[PDB]
Amino acid sequence: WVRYEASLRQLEQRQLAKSVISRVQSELGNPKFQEKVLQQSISEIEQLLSK
Amino acid sequence: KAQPTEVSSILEERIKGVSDEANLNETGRVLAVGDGIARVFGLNNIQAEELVEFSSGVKGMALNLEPGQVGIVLFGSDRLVKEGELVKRTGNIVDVPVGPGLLGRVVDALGNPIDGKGPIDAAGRSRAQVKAPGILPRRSVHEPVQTGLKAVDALVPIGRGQRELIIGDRQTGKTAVALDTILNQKRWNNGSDESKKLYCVYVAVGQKRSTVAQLVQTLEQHDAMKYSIIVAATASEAAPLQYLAPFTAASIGEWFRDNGKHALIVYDDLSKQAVAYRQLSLLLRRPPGREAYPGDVFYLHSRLLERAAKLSEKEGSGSLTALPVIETQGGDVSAYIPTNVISITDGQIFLEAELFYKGIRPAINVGLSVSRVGSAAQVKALKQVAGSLKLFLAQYREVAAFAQFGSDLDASTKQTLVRGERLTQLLKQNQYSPLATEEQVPLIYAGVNGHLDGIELSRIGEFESSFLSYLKSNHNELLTEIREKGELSKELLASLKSATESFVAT
Amino acid sequence: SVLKNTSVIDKIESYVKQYKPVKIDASKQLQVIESFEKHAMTNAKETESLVSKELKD
Repeated sequence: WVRYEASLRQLEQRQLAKSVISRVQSELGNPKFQEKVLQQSISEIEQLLSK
Repeated sequence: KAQPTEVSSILEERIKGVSDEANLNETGRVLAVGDGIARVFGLNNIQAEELVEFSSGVKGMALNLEPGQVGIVLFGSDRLVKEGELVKRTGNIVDVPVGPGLLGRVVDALGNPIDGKGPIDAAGRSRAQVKAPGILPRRSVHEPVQTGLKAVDALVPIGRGQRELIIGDRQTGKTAVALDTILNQKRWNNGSDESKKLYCVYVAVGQKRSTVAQLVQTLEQHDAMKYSIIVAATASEAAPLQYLAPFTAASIGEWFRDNGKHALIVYDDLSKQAVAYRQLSLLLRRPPGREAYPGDVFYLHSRLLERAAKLSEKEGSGSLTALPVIETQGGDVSAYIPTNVISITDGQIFLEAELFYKGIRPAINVGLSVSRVGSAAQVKALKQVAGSLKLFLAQYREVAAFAQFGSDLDASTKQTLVRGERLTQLLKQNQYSPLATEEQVPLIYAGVNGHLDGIELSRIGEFESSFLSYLKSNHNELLTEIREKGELSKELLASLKSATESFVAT
Repeated sequence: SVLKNTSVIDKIESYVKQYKPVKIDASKQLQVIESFEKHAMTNAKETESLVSKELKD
């Protein structure tokens, strides 16, 4: 039973990773990269202004 | 796993902080990569021998800080890596996640856990190449230990910091000799005694991962993983990983012994480590040296072994005794790596090819094997009383040396031959059966006192077991004292003689 | 506890505790022991008396 539990736990992370692939595909497919570009610009501006 | 989600959030928060404080504008771009070595431009201010973090995910050490093109080997597969990917300077010399928590965990090159048990705590992450203690911070081998298997061990001890070495052919099970040696960290370590503690840390330098699984299972079943940290480097793993692995074991040994407790180590097959150094040198740009192997083979081997020592009470009187294991082809004692290492290590136990199929599961060449400290740091049972038994071991080995085709000059030589041959058929401590500091001297003492020698040679294979069990359940006080009193006194010798009479009787 | 959804650790422990006596011992030697003792003791006493008488003779 414990071994079955350990294997199912690994199956959980594997399935999470498999759905994470679709989640990543969503990020490119949705143009939230447009909503991400301004965030990238602001973060880089803050980083350069840090020092 | 909601905990996996929390771990993902924490790691991505760390990554967001890293991105916000990238501080990487002129950091290097990998110009080219191959054979686990990546030629990378830029990185204009990278401190030498500092890990470099690469975009493809696999990191690697930076060895040759050549004029301009700073050479960083890839500590991982190349199918991911590619030229031009950004190279991020980790800013730190290669350091290994080290500390007492790694117990029972199999860690990758720098210390990445590989079993699948998650994080293991750290009591310090020190660089993989530490400077060993010199003269004053060093000390003698004043505290002995047990090799577990009798394994010609009372003959040639393995004491505090005794840098012993081995040798053997392919599939010689010298690895098994190591494993049994480790298992002895259950009759002292599994108690509560730090002075008896010798917290072993095996290594896995370039072995088939199936053999790694076999080692892990044999560690768990006999309950060894409670006291052995087995750093792993797969054959499928990349060359820089295998090369750096012995340095990682050195780091773990420092993290343990430097704390002040007497610890031990046993490097895996180090011939694979040498082959890895060969790959690292002959593949990056460095011209080859003697025996077609890289020139600094001795340098690397020493920097591994020389880390092990037995510091003085000034440093806590702790020690990191080491049992580096080297491999040859055809049991070749005469080789560049073998002979050069045998100069570095202070003890040798030669495992042959014939005897490996001829007469002994141990098959340790007693005459060939030697250790540079027999008196100082030997089992006080095996010397303080049985020192004559040690000289008798040397004498009987010399006796069996001449036992090939000479005639029967007298009866003295023949008697020595028969008794010593019964002794040799006896002394092989069966695999994964470490049980020693209780009747070690008994074999030679009974042979000279004529207790076992009167038994048939073949029958000894069970006669010894019966004698041991009789000492256990019948001579329990005397046997337990020999375990604990630390010496087999003349009175204890007489009581053991009585127990020997009882064993001969029943 | 290491098995979060075993759903049988309760049942397994139940069977374990309820199987405290799988069976009993068998000390059925209560007259066989007596008869063996009687035969052995009578024979040995006859032997010892005979030996003493032989010593005297």
